[PDB]
Amino acid sequence: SVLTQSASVSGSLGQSVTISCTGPNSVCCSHKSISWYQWPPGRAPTLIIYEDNERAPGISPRFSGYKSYWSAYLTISDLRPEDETTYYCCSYTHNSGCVFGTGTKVSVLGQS
Amino acid sequence: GQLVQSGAELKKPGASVKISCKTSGYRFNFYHINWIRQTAGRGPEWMGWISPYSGDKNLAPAFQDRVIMTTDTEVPVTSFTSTGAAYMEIRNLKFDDTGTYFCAKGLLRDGSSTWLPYLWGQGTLLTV
Ligand SMILES: *[C@@H]1O[C@H](CO)[C@@H](O[C@@H]2O[C@H](CO)[C@@H](O[C@@H]3O[C@H](CO[C@H]4O[C@H](CO)[C@@H](O)[C@H](O)[C@@H]4O)[C@@H](O)[C@H](O[C@H]4O[C@H](CO)[C@@H](O)[C@H](O)[C@@H]4O)[C@@H]3O)[C@H](O)[C@H]2NC(C)=O)[C@H](O)[C@H]1NC(C)=O
Repeated sequence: SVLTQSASVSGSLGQSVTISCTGPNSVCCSHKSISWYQWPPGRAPTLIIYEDNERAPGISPRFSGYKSYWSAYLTISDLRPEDETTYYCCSYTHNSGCVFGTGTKVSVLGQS
Repeated sequence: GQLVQSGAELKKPGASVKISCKTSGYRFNFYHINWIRQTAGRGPEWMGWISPYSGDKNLAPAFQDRVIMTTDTEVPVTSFTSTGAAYMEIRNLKFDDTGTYFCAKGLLRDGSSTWLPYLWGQGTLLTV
């Protein structure tokens, strides 16, 4: 998993959590394109972000993405209970395949 | 799209399998076919990015010469919503290759975000 994440993310109901995804300079984000995915283990994933911040069709504007010179971030607000899934960040170039990274569980603390 | 996969299969080690998925309701030629493995022990690994419109293929470096991907021609159910099929042949399966296989449709026809998977099927369980 050359594209490394933090593997420990938690947020509270109604607040906003942030998830990071960084890696080396050979598999990076400044010179790459970043896409984000919601992947519950056992089910088929779902697209959120494709180019680097552009939002996929059928995603509430509560999601967004930003890209620094060394890491990429997503800021998820309004954490409903259904956000307890796992997100895998994807680094892809225009003329080559994506390099999926490790996996980060997200925990919605304070649910019922 | 409503991608439908072949279904789960059980098989002895040291051999080859052909896994196929049948597209419906979207033109098959326009959007890339994106073949994927999720090994529960290893997490997610990429397999291939075949274009169904030409012979253009792209493959991950870890699986060169080990897997051969091909596609059928489409059948026109009606204009702009056809039906077509794609399959991959994986030589020399091992224990390491015990997980869920998905094929997916490319996000866009043009632009920098092509070759990116949007629609995913239910998938098949390979046990080896
Ligand atoms: C009929 O319809 C099909 C499918 O819709 C069209 O084929 C698509 O054409 C587009 C535009 O050319 C393709 O998008 C481009 O793909 C390239 C990736 O392939 C390259 O790399 C592989 C490596 O294996 C080579 O085999 C291959 O020959 C190519 O070299 C990229 O190079 C392109 O990126 C460029 O353009 C984008 C556009 O914004 C820029 O952002 C990039 O910076 C860069 O300049 C581009 O992404 C698309 O992949 C094709 N799809 C399929 C499924 O093949 C046909 O063109 C169309 N035919 C007619 C006659 O209209």
